[PDB]
Amino acid sequence: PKGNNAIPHVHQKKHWNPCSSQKGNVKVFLNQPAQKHRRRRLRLLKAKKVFPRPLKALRPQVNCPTVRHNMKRRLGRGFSPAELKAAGLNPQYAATIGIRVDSRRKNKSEEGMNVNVQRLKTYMSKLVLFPM
Amino acid sequence: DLTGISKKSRVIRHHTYSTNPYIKLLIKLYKFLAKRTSSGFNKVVYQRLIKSRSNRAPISLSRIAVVMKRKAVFTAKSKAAPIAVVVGDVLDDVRMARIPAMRVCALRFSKSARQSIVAAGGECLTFDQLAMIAPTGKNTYLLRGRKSGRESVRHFGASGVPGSHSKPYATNRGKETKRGRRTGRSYKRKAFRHV
Amino acid sequence: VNYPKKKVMHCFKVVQYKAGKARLFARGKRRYDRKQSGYGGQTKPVFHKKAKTTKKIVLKLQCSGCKSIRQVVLKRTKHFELNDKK
Amino acid sequence: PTRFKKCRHQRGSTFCGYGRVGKHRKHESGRGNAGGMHHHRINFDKYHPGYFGKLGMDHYHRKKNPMWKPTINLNNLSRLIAAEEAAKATKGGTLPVVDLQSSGYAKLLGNGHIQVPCIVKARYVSKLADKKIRKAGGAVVLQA
Amino acid sequence: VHSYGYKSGTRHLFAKKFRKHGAPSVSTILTNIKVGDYVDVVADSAVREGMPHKYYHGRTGIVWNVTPRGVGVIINKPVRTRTLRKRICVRFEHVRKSRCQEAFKAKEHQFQAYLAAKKAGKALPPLKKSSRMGGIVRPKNVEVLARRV
Amino acid sequence: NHTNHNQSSKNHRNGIKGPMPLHLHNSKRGSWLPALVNARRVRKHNQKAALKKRRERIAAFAAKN
RNA sequence: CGUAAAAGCUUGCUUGAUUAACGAUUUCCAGUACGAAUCGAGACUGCGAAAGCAAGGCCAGCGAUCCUUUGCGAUGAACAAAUCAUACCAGAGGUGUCAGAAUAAUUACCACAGGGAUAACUGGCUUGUGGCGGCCAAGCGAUA
RNA sequence: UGCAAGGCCGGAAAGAAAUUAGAGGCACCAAGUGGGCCUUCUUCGGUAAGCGGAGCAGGCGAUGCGGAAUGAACCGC
RNA sequence: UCGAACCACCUAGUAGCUGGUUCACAUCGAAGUUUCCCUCAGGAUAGCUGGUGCUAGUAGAAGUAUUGUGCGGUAAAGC
RNA sequence: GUACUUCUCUCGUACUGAAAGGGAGAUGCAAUGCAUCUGUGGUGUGCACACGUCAAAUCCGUUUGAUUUGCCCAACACC
RNA sequence: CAGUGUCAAGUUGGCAGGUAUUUGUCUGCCAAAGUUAAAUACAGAGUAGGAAGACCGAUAGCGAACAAGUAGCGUGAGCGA
Ligand SMILES: [Mg+2]
Ligand SMILES: [Mg+2]
Ligand SMILES: [Mg+2]
Ligand SMILES: [Mg+2]
Ligand SMILES: [Mg+2]
Ligand SMILES: [Mg+2]
Ligand SMILES: [Mg+2]
Ligand SMILES: [Mg+2]
Ligand SMILES: [Mg+2]
Ligand SMILES: [Mg+2]
Ligand SMILES: [Mg+2]
Ligand SMILES: [Mg+2]
Ligand SMILES: [Mg+2]
Ligand SMILES: [Mg+2]
Ligand SMILES: [Mg+2]
Ligand SMILES: [Mg+2]
Ligand SMILES: [Mg+2]
Ligand SMILES: [Mg+2]
Ligand SMILES: [Mg+2]
Ligand SMILES: [Mg+2]
Repeated sequence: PKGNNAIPHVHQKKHWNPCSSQKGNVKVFLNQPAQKHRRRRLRLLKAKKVFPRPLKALRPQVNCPTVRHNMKRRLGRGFSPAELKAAGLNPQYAATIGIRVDSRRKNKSEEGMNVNVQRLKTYMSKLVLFPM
Repeated sequence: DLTGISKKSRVIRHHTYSTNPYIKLLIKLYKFLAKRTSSGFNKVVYQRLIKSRSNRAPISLSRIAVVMKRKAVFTAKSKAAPIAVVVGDVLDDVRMARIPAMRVCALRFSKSARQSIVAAGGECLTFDQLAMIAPTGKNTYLLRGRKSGRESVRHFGASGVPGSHSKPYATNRGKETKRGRRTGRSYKRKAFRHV
Repeated sequence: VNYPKKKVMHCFKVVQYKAGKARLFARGKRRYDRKQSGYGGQTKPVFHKKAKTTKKIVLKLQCSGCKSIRQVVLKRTKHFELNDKK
Repeated sequence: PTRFKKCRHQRGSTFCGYGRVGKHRKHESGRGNAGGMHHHRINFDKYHPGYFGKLGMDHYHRKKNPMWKPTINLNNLSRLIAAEEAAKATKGGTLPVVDLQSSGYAKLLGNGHIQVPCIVKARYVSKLADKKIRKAGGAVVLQA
Repeated sequence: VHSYGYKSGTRHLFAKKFRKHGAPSVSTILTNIKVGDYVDVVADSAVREGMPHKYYHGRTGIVWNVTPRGVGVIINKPVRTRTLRKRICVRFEHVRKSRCQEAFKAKEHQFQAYLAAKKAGKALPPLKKSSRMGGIVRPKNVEVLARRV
Repeated sequence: NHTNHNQSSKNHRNGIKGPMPLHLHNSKRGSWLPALVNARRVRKHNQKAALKKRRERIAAFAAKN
């Protein structure tokens, strides 16, 4: 019988089994080792194509939002118009020399942009940009 | 020959189901000692080895300290420090900052429990190294370590029976506290009943 | 059964609780308005079989001191009057 | 492992352990958790006492981030000061400076007597916690 | 199974005995009970307020509780494969102070007081004599037996 | 079909276990309060005494050893 | 069953037929509800000079989840306010199939799964019915 | 004050209720079973039954062997 | 093929119902009962039973007697 | 496949309340203060204690004190 | 979201801020136009090329190891060795 078992709640009542009648709706990761090799092969092959450029662009520090994460820093996409203006670079010209640009961030605390404005002029120091 | 004596047979666990090759050495060590000695210790420390892994509950250094302080308060005050033997394994205790220089003999130690002993001033032993010091186990304080409060033992029960403060098997902790566990849902599991 | 209009209390006006307003916008009826809406059957059961003919009497001992209505509940009586002991 | 099975162990038993009178059927005691109030009510009322009801008010959009308050006790503070970081807690008379949220542990609960004097910086702190630390050579500091 | 009320099949059980009816004793009101003594839970009628269930009538057991006018008695009840120590709550009149130990209350009272008298005491007064042995018995009336019809 | 047959012999296989003695579950609880509220306060004192009696012991057993 | 200076009768004064912090228990029992009881505690009380008695009329007379509903005095989650809703709490509306689906037929045109767990059938069994017989005949006619 | 009472307690106590003393106590997990039948004793219903419903114990089921020629149940075992 | 055709599909539809379910030996070994169920061809829950045990256990042992000590209203009896 | 991995998450070390929320060391003085280690009693391995006991000899079976480990029962405190 | 009825406003704004309503504030955002790689799904055209396997081993593995969707069946949809 039953008895002193946890009420199951298994949630497998929607034809997920790829039987003879149903096409099945399961995602088995039998290809993730092929894909890890697949991506690192594109990655290492895209890197020698973009060379001498860095494969990854430059991303700023941003604060993870909620009270659970607000003390954890993170790399967000693009900087802002603000850091770029407070570091000289035109956000049209920053977005073409590897710097990633985000016209949506709002620089709510000066604290925030100060870490990133200075983070630009580190890059803008150790970047050659040899002309064409 | 009518008997009735059919169910009086107790399950004693003759051997160990462990496959650890370093405990089958301690077991052959403590069959020799437990058999060809008049030691009460060696008898007892042998059934505790062949015993299973869920039944050899770990004692924290806290438990070892306090009970070795309850021994060392009534001694000759210069006689000796008995050896705290536990046939489970010893775990560190971050609630005990200062630990005495006590000798301990466990099948295992945490990496933080071995350093806490050796930093304290004591030396943690083994059982091939305690068969050299009191093999009969004179001056050894044998210990189990609490196996109640274990989450397995507090699901044991029904939890819907009056006077059953057991925990229902429920992943969702906020699933079953409704009807049957409320005084205003036509009955409340009676928290007390004489048994 | 009879019952007195007045009961003295040391701790008083009797009304014989007869509520039943049956609000709209009650959470179980908003659901119902949503749940039995449109197609499908009468998407809920309904007490069809007969009933307990006699009904239990809630009795609201509203203190003549302003506030804090009490409720006592009597037994199941067919005829209930507050005649108050003629 | 399929050889480690009992219907592979009990070949030739003709029933694989399900009997001759009550034959092993398909779903025969309902299917699923069916009958929790009808015919398995004795199982549910007795191993699942609180199932089958309603309780409390609804919190519609529940977000576990704003309702996030992990807790550490006073006897577990030593879990955040390495012996080296506590080696400076020996010399110079410099109390340890513990900062909870960096290790998790928003709230600081007061359990036991604090082994080592320190100054914790926690978002939240209990009344008895706020008092054991400030009377053990220490100080709670509220952050965020 | 038409009727199984709290007082079923109990005509002769709660019925008072012949020519002894009416109010309970003044002894039964002047009894003295502690937590621990034994009591015969002999439910009498004519009080009809506090009688236990039928089952607990020939039953005796510890008093675990003495309220102002209700004695609480534990009673062993062999339910099916185990006995429950039931905890009944009755009034005092449904209760006797159970003799069931005078068998050795009064035994060891004089048995020790003479074992002491036999071990140390002051002196050893001779006690009850032997019971079963032989003997050259002298008869006092002969007889025979054949029939009586 | 009520039978009661085989039941008395089922109750005596694993035996009709005897009752627990009085020192088991002797919770003087749910009983008459003015007793247990006094058998409570006298337990508190008798515990302050049990703790105190061990305090001299160890301290007598120290100096007198 | 029980009761006789009452538990019945008459009168008096009354609401203890109330809140009960509900604590425990009994019966049903799985020692789970429920229902009804028992022993209590805290008030506040009534009746008594008092001890005491009373938390109905003993013991049958009753009802879960959800919903509705009233009483009773935290939330609606960017903040604030009032409504509105919900929540906790205690009750009521009720499930008589009374541990609680929301319910009419007919099938000989019928179909299926099975069942000798169960009828017609058949094998028995039942020995009283229905029909046959014995001794004894008030006497019939003591018997053709 | 001290009796008595509870929670205690130390000083002290031994037996001049038979037997087995075929070890007590819990705990966990899990089946199968939830159609029984016969029988002894007694006994409710029925004209009766190789009948229906019970109480007790024993059986059969789930079990042979031995013999009542023969028999799930009887007698031995 | 018709009281709803035929083909393919949903579909391996569901079945508390019927049939079957593949080696050996060893160690033990039952139940047809309790309560609840639109329940009475089924379940759930106890009991029975197995395995693993834990534990200081001639004891908190007993289908037994003795001893005291209660209880009862059937047989017989008596109208 | 193997090897490495900060980061994070996950389970849990803390529970509770419907919710706002809150949130468990012990002892002495107190009704918060100060030194700041089993929490109480009970049932309780092992060893050390002395205690004698046909005891080959003297090591162990007997046992009584000590601490009692686990466990259980009772009732403290605290959330 | 749809359908019908209704049908706006204008940055003194509009929508979103998971409980309805009104009154306020605050925060984000700017619908009713449009394009946009990659990471993601798929072995179907194996198209092109393949590589593998604790798989099956001819009653198995695809229905099909072979002149297999063939012979043969069905009025036909289809069935199918
Ligand atoms: Mg614990
Ligand atoms: Mg079955
Ligand atoms: Mg069956
Ligand atoms: Mg801040
Ligand atoms: Mg009266
Ligand atoms: Mg009942
Ligand atoms: Mg009740
Ligand atoms: Mg009544
Ligand atoms: Mg009265
Ligand atoms: Mg036989
Ligand atoms: Mg014959
Ligand atoms: Mg007679
Ligand atoms: Mg002790
Ligand atoms: Mg529209
Ligand atoms: Mg608008
Ligand atoms: Mg808005
Ligand atoms: Mg508005
Ligand atoms: Mg405005
Ligand atoms: Mg657009
Ligand atoms: Mg072939």
